[PDB]
Amino acid sequence: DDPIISTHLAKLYDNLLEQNLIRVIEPFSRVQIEHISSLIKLSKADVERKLSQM
Amino acid sequence: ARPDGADINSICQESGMLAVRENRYIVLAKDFEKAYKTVIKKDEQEHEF
Amino acid sequence: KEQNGDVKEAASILQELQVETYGSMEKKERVEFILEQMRLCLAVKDYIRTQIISKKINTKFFQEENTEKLKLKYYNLMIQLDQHEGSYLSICKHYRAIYDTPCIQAESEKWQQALKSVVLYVILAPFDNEQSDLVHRISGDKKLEEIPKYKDLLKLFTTMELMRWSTLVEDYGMELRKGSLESPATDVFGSTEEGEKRWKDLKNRVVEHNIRIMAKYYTRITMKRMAQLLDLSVDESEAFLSNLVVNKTIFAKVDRLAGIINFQRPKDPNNLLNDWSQKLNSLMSLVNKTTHLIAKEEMIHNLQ
Repeated sequence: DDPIISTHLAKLYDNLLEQNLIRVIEPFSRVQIEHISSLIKLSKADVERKLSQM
Repeated sequence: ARPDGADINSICQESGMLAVRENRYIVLAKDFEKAYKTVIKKDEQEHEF
Repeated sequence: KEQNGDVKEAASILQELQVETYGSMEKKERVEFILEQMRLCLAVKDYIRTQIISKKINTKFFQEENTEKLKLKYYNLMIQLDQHEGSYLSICKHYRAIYDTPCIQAESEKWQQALKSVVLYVILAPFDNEQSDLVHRISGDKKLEEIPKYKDLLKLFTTMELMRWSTLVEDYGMELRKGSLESPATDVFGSTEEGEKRWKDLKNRVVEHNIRIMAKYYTRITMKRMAQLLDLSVDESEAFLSNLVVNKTIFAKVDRLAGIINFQRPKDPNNLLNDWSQKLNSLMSLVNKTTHLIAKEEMIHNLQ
């Protein structure tokens, strides 16, 4: 019954990106971009341009 | 829907602080009645005419 | 007692708990009864059930000395609320209430489990001033230093005693090998789902308090040699770094770009402030030098 499928859980996981970005970057400033994103389970798939945009 | 904001203050006063006379948290629907009998109930409940 | 009770009779006594405390203006039996179901709610084996009946318990307090020792009878249960499974630190007076009973007595082994419970619990408790300050506030006992294990863990309150963990495992596994007061051991390491968990949180202790103590020579330290100087493995050190670093109660900076990084302080990003302090205060110390140089040289020249 979702009114819009362009924004509903999209924005949720959007927020969750940086919400998960403040858990891999929460420990320290500098980090390997791989194991920092082994938590997000994608070391280079979308973490790269997402964090860039951030 | 029963004609028994300023009273709600004294409503909760009576009901809650008598449950605290009972000395427990859980507030009952009877507690409404406890707050609906000590009030401006003078001449219940219709001028009749 | 028909069936020695069950969930049905647990619900019975519980429904008969909070109804009469005011129809029964009771000081002692109400106390000794609001605890009566502490089993029927702990034999229920539900942490939050016991915590609900304890939320009930909070209504009754100043329980201290109902009779001369009615609290030496209830506090066993009061601490039994969180005795073997409870929080490692909220046991401040909980894991203290055990000392007074054979302190009121003159016991030897029961007083020894009293002692090695009033002390061997805070090592489970997370780091804090209270634990640290109190365990030496309470220092001054006479029956307590009679335990090599108490002495061993009390020494741990400085330099962390970054000791080979198996050596301490000896020191506190031979407690179970005591041809003397051993109830300390059973209260500590005669347990399995928490006593062995006590060994685990003791690993937590050694690693995190070593992180504390070693904060001096840092800014240069390797992930490998970290474990080498940690009495624990590297990926063991990896998980330890991970937990202490997401806890991040301290601010370090680390990266596997080299792995040679450290449980650091802010890593000195500061401007002249460093130089300011140094130059100013040092030069000041030097004027102080001069101003007492004249004095003390004159003094040693007095006779001449």
